[PDB]
Amino acid sequence: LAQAGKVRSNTPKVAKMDKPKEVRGRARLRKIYNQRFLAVNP
Amino acid sequence: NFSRTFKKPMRPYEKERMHKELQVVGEYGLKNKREIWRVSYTLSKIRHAARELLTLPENDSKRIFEGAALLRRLTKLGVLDESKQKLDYVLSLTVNDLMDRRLQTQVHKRALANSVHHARTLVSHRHISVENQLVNQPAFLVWKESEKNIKYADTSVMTTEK
Amino acid sequence: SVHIRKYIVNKLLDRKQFVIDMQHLGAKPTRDEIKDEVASRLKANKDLVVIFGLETKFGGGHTTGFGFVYDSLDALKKTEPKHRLIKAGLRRMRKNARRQKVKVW
Amino acid sequence: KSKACGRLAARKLRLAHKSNLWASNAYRRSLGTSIYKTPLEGTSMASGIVVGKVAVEAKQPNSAIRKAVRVQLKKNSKVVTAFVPRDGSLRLIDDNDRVLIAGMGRSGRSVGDLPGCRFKVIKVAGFSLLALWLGKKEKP
RNA sequence: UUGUACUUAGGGUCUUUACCUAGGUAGGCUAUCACGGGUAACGGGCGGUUACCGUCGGACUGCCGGAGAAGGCGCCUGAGAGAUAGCGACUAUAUCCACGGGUAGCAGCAGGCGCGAAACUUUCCCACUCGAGACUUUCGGAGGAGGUAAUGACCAGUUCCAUUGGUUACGUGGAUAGGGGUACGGUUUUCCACCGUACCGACUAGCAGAGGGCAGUCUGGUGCCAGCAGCUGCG
RNA sequence: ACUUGGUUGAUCCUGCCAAGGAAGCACACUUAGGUCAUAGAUUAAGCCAUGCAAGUGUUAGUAACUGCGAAUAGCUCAUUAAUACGCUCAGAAUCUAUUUGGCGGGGAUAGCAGCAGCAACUCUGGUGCUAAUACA
Repeated sequence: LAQAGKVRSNTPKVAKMDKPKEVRGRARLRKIYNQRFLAVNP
Repeated sequence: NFSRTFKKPMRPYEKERMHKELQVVGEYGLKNKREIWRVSYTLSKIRHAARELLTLPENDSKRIFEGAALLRRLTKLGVLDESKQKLDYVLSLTVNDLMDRRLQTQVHKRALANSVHHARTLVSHRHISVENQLVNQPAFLVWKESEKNIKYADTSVMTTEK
Repeated sequence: SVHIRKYIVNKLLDRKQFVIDMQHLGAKPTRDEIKDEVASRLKANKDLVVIFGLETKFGGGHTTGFGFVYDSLDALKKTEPKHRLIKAGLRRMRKNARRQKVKVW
Repeated sequence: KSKACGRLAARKLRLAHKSNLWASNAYRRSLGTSIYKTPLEGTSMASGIVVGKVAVEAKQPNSAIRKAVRVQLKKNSKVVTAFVPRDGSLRLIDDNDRVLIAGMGRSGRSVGDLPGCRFKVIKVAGFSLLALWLGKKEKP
């Protein structure tokens, strides 16, 4: 009880890598379809 | 009042069902996985109606009126040919047949859009019409009669404005 | 382009009444313009025509609406509602101030 | 066989069915009511004032102290232990605040390692722990 | 079960009857569940779940019928009331008083206090639907319209089409929108928002997880501690 | 018209516990746009400031009187376990404004005019007249 939330404070807190934003909606699913089913595929 | 047009699937994380449903979405150029599940639910009300008709006698007053009326409505939609117009062939039909009758895909067959995705863009941006009437909606369902009448609405395609 | 459609001669308010079905391409008809076109067609004058409640469709060059035409000025003085007369060209005070006539004798 | 099948024998079947429902524990629990004498009072979520902070520990084999607050309820004026999820979080709660409590999610019974308590704290001070733990909302 | 059950006579009622008062019999209901107790019980059309059979819910249910106006109780007027935005008294809350005395019933529409996990505007309107009346005119918080809310249902966007180099998705090449803005024409009783028409144009994704039930044996920190975890389990 | 994890060294069982699908209240995180519907029932049928909700004038009864309305509509589910509700019948045991069709056959007050009384109210006293499809 003396020690609580110790692990969370004592982590070496990390800067997030900022990224190009994803194409939403149909493009996400189209980008999956041709990545997955076009090639190389069973 | 109201109704539930699509239904959710029974089991979420089946491999075969998810792997099936991507290459219906990919071929017909589609937004979500729910825009399948409505067309599954549309196929249900066709077939549940059909099967009940099948159970009845071959002469009953209900079958004669309904059976002729049911096949009339599907010959409009252009699923049943006149070869297959005989009531048992209603219990066939797939989502791949019923997806093909939509406006998105009928533009593509027409080739005006040039792509399944392109067809969606043409309809969503007010370019396409059906007998002098604009259709914003990318799931119209065209009745074969009117399939011939698919054409450019006016704007960029005809007007030529930037 | 002015189609007159579903047309009946109501003699009780002596008026010939219908719905108009005009189709326009390119998307640009003014109500005043409409009176011009209809009045030539039914030898009417512009004042004797009432046209009301006309509705463009989704997207396309189209518009349809109600309207009716009557002999003389004698109809619209008496048969018409008041909200079309002020529009064309012809407040709770009672609830408050009014019920003081019960409160005071 | 093993029951009355005859044409006129529908009183025997209907009345024997009513008896056999009282063996079923779900019909028994609903009907007895039997639920009112409960801290929750049959309500999914309840709120009230924190008394203090308590360390209750897990059974076996799991050696860990869990940190569940004692909370007085508003409507009954009873007291009951209640688990506080996420690391930190006991530090975020503060003494003598109002909190919203809800169930362990097990539809009654006692859940994980943790015996006794059947309750978790959803909000404090009208904010929610997830927001607090994540730190996209604040407390004074 | 004691007007409790039949009978004969009366009173009373709009009429029939223990509805009530008389005389005469001693009957009625019950294991095909009487009587008593409980209900987190208004009944019904129906709603949710389903392969069939069923099963749970039904304040509301966009309707139907019943009951109630803070709690009983009584009564006038009328075709119709045991009316409650009618009257009468008592009781319980509340409030005024010049200390004599009184005043009021939001389970109508808004709004507040309290209650709690839990539920909106003190707006505009008689034009639509209809209703009352001496009535084509008056009036209607019935009704209609806006305004706030991820509560619920359907619809739907976050781009597209070309081809240069790295293994067909990871500086170019151009296109096409609506979100939005500004007019005017429709629209409605009036706004809003919609549906058009023309001119401005090179900010739009999270939430939940990655042992198994049901996508990493990555790198870093932690060391039955913090913590996760519906269940089995992990440290 | 569907299964899978969990008692064992392993097995096949009985067996539940979980997972899994739907809705309906509530909490949460996140959010271009459109149409449409609903929203203090669950607990306190607990309590209420203020504003407004039932009034009614025609060419044809004479601010009032007179006539009709206010017993409907709206709200809520606390009573009620069948007397209510539903669904079949029944009135030869009944009542019914309004509509509709038959059959019929002079005097006394209200506003108006005036004198007063209360801390107060949409309470009134008293005198001086006059109305009728009101009253006799």
